[PDB]
Amino acid sequence: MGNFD
Amino acid sequence: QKVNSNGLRFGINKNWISRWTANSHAQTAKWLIEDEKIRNLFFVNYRNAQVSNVEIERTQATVDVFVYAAQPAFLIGSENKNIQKITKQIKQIIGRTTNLDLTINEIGSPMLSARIIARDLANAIEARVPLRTAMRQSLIKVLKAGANGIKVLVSGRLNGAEIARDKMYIEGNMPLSTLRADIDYALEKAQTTYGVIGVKVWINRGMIYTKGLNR
Amino acid sequence: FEERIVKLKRISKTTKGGRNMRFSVLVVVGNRKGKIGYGIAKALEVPNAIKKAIKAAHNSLHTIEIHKGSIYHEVIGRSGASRVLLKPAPQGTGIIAGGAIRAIIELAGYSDIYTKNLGRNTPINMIHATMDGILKQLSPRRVAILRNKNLNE
Amino acid sequence: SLAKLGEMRTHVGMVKRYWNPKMGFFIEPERKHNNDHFVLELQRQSLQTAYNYVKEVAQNNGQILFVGTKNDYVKKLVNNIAKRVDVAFITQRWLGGTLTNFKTLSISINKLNKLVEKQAENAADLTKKENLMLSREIERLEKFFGGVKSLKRLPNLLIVDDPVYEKNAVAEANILRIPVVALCNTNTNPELVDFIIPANNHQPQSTCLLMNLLADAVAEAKAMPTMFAYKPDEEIQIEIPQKQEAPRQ
RNA sequence: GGUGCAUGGUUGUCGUCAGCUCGUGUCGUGAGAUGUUGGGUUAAGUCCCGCAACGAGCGCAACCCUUAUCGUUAGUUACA
RNA sequence: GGCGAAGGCGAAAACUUAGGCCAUUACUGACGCUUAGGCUUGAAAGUGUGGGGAGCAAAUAGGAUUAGAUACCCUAGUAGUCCACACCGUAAACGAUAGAUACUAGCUGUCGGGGCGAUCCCCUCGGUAGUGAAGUUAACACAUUAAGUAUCUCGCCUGG
RNA sequence: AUUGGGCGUAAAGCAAGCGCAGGCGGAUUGAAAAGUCUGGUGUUAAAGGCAGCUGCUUAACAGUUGUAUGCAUUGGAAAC
Repeated sequence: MGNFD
Repeated sequence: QKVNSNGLRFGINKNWISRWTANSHAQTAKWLIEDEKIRNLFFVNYRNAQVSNVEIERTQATVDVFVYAAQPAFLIGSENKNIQKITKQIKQIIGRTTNLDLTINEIGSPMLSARIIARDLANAIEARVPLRTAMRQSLIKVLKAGANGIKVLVSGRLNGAEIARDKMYIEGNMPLSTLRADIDYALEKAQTTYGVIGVKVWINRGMIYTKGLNR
Repeated sequence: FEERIVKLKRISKTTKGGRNMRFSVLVVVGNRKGKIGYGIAKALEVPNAIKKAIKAAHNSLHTIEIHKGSIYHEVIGRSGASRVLLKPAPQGTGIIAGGAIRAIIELAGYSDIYTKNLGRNTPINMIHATMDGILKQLSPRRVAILRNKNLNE
Repeated sequence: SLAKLGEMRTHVGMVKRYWNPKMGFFIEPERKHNNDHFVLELQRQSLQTAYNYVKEVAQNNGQILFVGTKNDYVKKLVNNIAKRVDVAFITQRWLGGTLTNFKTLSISINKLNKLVEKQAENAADLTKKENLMLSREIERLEKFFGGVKSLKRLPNLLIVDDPVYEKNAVAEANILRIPVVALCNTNTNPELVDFIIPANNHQPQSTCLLMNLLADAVAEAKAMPTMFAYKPDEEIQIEIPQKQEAPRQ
């Protein structure tokens, strides 16, 4: 998922 | 097999529909069989007026028929041509010595009265309209008016034989078991081309707390 | 998004003194460019069952790719002892399949494809086999990335 | 700089022979203890990843969630975290449908708030028995929905002390696309939980350590002082009843 | 006059028996199941604790009448 | 629980004899698997001959029950049930799962062999049970003793 | 069901064993080269099938040209 936003 | 929901609360939560008296059982029967004729004439001959109910008030050769109809003008007619006609049938069905002095008043938010909605259901069903969509449209339009739950069920020939295919519809709080409920009930005979269609409507019109007695 | 239905079934469970005839429906909906979803739901009457099935289908869609308007490599749809075969037809021939197969493929916005049912033919297993075959398909770019020969070889 | 290895005197060890085999990548070859010891370096990078994601989420202006169901200490623990950081939580049973569906629970929490404001405005004008019963369902609704009430949408992230006991919760989280972080014991299934933290949840001291560092890691993004996170020493050590006997009957 | 084996309406029985279902969700490829199940508690699916279920509806309950006690308004054609 | 390929094998002893298990630097040097046809074995019942015959008990008689009872119950009661020599070759002869080979998470047991070594425990090589992952399965379920991943061979099946 | 089926409970693993013939069968090196692969040659009648074309007022139809396939033999290859 890398990061949230 | 259950009791008519109208009668159980009638006379203790709902005022009577015809308040009058006469000489003891001499011609009280005559007055009742006469004013039911006026009631039937209103509910039968003029479908287009959507008469919710009629109030009959007799005391010793006087009569006043209060009416509550969604559309008063059809009873009135154009330049009062129909009011005189309808009142002369009322006279010829009541006699000649008794004053009549009818009154017609529009009923605020008529669509919360089960009578006119059942009449509309009868008109739609008799017109070969598919019953399910007519039920849904009528149900939505009634519920949107700001009332409580509804109960509409229909028996009879649903476009064919094997009548044991009856549809019922229930959409919220409508407590028969509660006497202090303020419930309305009606019934019409949608005379379809294949037989008789009985439409029944139950309307829940809010709580009737602190009523004490009939209005 | 055409949401074409395929088969309604008058299913029924038995209770003391009566039968709960509660007919259901299976529906296929597809954007015609890669979004595909199917909905099976049970309800007492047709339109509410249709609405429930459409909601269930459109709730859970998924994507698929386009290779000259068709699949590009062989695959067999294995699902619950019901196989369906998909073959990469040449561009011109067009869609040829049965009921549910044509529904699924056309709703996917495809074109030419070679199909043939194997084993059973109950529509839900048809749909399951077709989706499993269409999604287990690997893209040539994906296999190329996991290979050292990604340069068009 | 962050939670040196000196604190780890007993935070590795679980019931013997009750470990999922596929997660042995975190565990070194067995010793005679048979209580599965861990690798603390991987532990440290796992906590670092968890921290830099929860801080990012907190500065992303989202809502996170806390889960606790074991008998007393984790429940009181998450209660302390909630009273220390303004954020939702759960203390009683996971409702089995809390997240996969929310309309049927959003309406219930809205009814909760309506009854709360009804009590807040009413000067006992209702009957005494009526006030009693209304407070009664008020107590029930505070008991069950006490934690999840300051939110509008589904949480962007949630934690859990034990995915095994919260199989319902972790499964419902996995059904949706929201991530999840867990304190994964030796019996968990690593592929389900998004972010893995191999910590021992059987010992209450380890539990309080881990969730306090997580709470400060989110509170530092909430501008609050990180009491246990980035604290050098002489703050991590929390009171604890005698913590030993990792195997259980 | 016929067709209650075309019917509407009405009524009987199970039975004033505690039972019958629905919305969302989950499980199952599917009929379907989970609520309605487990513990105590009642006449009751009455209530509450446990519970992948959360709620809701009909019913049951209470709102009606009636007899059982006291206070008040009233006094006859009663009573005195 | 143990052994046997299967049917089966449990009061004691002797003789003959089978195959089995673990480590085998030893030897030989692909001599292996499957096996049409052929051969051997194969629960009970049954047949022939001679014995033996306590108990049990087909058939048969009687007493009850019933509407009837040529059955269920009871009292008798023959073949047989036992041994010696020949035959029959069927059984839900089942793990309803042909044999052989290699691989594929795990956990709990149990028994045999080796070593460490009072048993208790540790591990190794094997058999035998339970639980259970992926995987398979129409589902039930199977899952290192597969109904999984495959190969070789034999036998078998094509609606009732 | 060669491509293209199964044999626990749906039809289907013989009651089991010893096993001839047959089928299949460890690793390494060389040769030959039956299979196996490819090169040439010969041959595999016409009509018909396919495709183009021509001619029928156009298909129906008639005709033209090209088109596969297998086998024998011959040059090689030498993984199996």
